Amino acid sequence: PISPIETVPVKLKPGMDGPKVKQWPLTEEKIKALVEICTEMEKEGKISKIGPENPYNTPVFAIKDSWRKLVDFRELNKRTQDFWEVQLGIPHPAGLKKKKSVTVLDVGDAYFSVPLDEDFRKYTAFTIPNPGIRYQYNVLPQGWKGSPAIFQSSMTKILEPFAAQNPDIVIYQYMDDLYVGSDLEIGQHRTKIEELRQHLLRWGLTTPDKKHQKEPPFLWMGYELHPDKWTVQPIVLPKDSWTVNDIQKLVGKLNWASQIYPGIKVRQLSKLLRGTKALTEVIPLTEEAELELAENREILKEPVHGVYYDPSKDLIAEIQKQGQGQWTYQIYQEPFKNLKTGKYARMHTNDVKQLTEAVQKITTESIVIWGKTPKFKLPIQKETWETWWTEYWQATWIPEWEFVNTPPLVKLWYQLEKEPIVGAETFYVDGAANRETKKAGYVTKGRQKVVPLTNTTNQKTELQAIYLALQDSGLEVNIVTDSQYALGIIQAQPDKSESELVNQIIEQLIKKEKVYLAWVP
Amino acid sequence: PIETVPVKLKPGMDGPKVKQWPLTEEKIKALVEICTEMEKEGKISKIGPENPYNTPVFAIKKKDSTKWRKLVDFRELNKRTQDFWEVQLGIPHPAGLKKKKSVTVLDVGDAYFSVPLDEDFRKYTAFTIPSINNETPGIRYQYNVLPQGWKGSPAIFQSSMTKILEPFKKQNPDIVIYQYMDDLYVGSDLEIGQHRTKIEELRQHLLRWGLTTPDYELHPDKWTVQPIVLPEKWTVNDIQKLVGKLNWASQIYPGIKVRQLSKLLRKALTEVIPLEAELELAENREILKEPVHGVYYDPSKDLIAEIQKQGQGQWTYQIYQEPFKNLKTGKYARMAHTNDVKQLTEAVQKITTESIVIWGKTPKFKLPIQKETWETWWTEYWQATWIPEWEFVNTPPLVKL
Ligand SMILES: CN(C)C(=O)CCOc1ccccc1Oc1cccc2cc(C#N)ccc12
Repeated sequence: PISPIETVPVKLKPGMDGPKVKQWPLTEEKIKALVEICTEMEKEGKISKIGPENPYNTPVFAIKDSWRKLVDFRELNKRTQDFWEVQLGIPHPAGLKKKKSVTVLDVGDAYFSVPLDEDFRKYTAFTIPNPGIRYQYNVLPQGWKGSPAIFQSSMTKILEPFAAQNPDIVIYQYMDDLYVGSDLEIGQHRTKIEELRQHLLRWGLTTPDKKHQKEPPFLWMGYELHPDKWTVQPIVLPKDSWTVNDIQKLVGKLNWASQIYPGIKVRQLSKLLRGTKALTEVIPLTEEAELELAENREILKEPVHGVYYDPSKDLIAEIQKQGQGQWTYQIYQEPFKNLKTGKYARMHTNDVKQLTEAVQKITTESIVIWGKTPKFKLPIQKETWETWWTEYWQATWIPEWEFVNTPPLVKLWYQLEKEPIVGAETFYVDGAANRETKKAGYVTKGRQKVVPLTNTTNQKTELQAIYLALQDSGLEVNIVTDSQYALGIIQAQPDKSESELVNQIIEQLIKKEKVYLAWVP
Repeated sequence: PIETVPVKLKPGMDGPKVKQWPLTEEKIKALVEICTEMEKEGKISKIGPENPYNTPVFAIKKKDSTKWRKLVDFRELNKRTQDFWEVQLGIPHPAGLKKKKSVTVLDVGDAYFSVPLDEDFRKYTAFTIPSINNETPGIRYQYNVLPQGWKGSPAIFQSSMTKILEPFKKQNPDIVIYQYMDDLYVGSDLEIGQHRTKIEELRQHLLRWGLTTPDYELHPDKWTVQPIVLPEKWTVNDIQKLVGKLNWASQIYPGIKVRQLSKLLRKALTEVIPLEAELELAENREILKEPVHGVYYDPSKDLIAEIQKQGQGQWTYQIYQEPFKNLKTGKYARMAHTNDVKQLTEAVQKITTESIVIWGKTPKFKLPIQKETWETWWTEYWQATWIPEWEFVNTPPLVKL
């Protein structure tokens, strides 16, 4: 129905006017179809025939499981005012508050049921064809710019009276859907829903009847929402010849399945497409990737489920290291049943850093989803955290955290000293490199000079000369350098890196009993 | 019903469409209670989908109470109104305020919730209270009176301010008063007790003439471009380190002659050594406190502030507009409960107040923190009604100060 709701006043972008696109008559059997629809639409108030009162025009169309009208409004859309955004995100099943009964009422003829502002109707005119019959829209036209936002506003207002009288029942508004939950007996609940239908009916809004109410499991935005548990719809990943396109679709499904399937790891499969490359360009299958996907098919061989949220119970997140710069986390309120899961990654950095980064990802998500931060049970001890940050240049803060001993625990693999020692050496280590052609040294023993190389970078050489300082190094020792590059790297106390030379320096630093470094101009 | 000053954006400019940050449930209920009272009082009215604009809203904890405050982020609207709206009706920045021995800071923002806001400008104050987990579309409002945090608010109210302040400003000719946003900066060369009485007279004088005040003492006499120096002690390590920072110094001031002190070994020597070099360091230390000339403030250029984590509850900062060009240098410190984040918050709010007094603008900050961590907890200690620009640093070189 046309609806007794008030209309949102519309304007055109300042100093613009209605679209004057003309139509190309195309098929004329379709014109017989289009006259059929437009006669019904005039019969229910949706459109009204108009004279040639200098109106504007927009195209038509007839595209049809095998017709259906489709005005192109692109030209009007470009001249209509801007509206509030509609709904950027989607509610997460982990955030859903548990309810005794749930009901999916699918409104019918949504946009067509909400009147359109009178003074803006002229601009929705569309002509139907060797003269031509005229027509304008009386309700919210499909594909018009302000249809989605004005329906959402209208539905929000139509519900205010009924919510008022029903503070117990919770209604979610999504697109053309209402998801409606309660904590009362089914017979009670079936009565309340039936009141919602009649309320909506009076306003022009049709809904499914009891036999036609969708029944669970609800397949919705890529999940299965069961009555008391939720999961992802069955993720499906196949051959041997793959594409960039095939790799991308696959990493999509494993990120997707990773919100409830713990331990998914997609790193290997991701690095493969790390370059611009192409879309059809077939890509080789690395063996470590064929492992990840092999492990991944094992996680997905058996099903797992999330539970819904209870805001009375408290929120607990746990992190556990996976190796290779990958971490995996699980939020729950009771230890068995996870609200949801997920994973973290990094783009060469100490573990405590990458750990405190993971806590960041979780806090952000916790606030977006439950409006509360999750209490944390991490595999680390104050001794390890307090010292890392306190001599970390960067600011960091982590919410309540209790220790859990679930190796692999994260720890400080080594540690530099703050003041010099009871006597070791110098190791003034340089890395002379000719940017025109393919150094190393220490003046403690003065046994400097080990080996240059081709394509060796002065930055690699200086860092290698510090590793070269580690060569003659014994126990408690002290090195020095004029290369700022080197200092920042070992000072960051990294625990793994891409150049194993730097990983060797960690093995040296991990081995040596007391180290102290310094820089000079 | 006062006549509404009309507000025009610099033509060719649209209104803010900033996205609202997700908030915690504690803060949303707070904003819902605040916003409901504000809608009863007429200060704000709910709006429709044909308003496209948005600016972000946060909740903070005011001075120290349970009482939650609502804080609007008009950074975007400020850049699109106050620029040429200040040029229209701007507050002249008083030069002497940097000179006085004490400067106190009076919140005067609640007064703005009286003067009605021009009807055609209201749509651009749209803001949104968020919901949680996308459960509902947010709650939407605009303003009908001068909003706090819009730099056009003091610009419009400045005429009312001058009338109430006319008598206090004659009986007290020595006092420098500056308005910036929701704050009234008062400086006097009086004694601390005397200064505090004069402030209390001012608050009283303001209270009785309607302008509701709450009912932060700065000492800019002790602010300068603090020179880089080192306390006296010298081992090789101490010598080499001291040798180092002098090289970074030759930059901010070409005149150092480290080679004179550089005379040293050329074997294990991290032990001890006796120091002419004594004379050389003495002359340099004189040149060190020398005020670096060639340092000029251009109003066209923006103000950049950088902060560095020193350690043990203390922080150092440098405000410049160009490479080097160090217009101010200083230190911040705390006792306690301070964390990496909370101190930085208090630091920033001390580095902003300083640029406001000195140059009447806030500085755009480079911050030593992961962006998302800042974005999550900055409001948990923010207590200013304004918000500076900020970007996040990544690679901290050992600047050596
Ligand atoms: C979801 N469920 C069975 C629960 O048991 C969890 C409780 O979910 C609700 C709580 C209040 C209102 C409505 C609730 O239900 C929903 C919330 C959000 C999206 C929904 C999408 C569909 C579809 N297609 C069906 C129901 C939905």
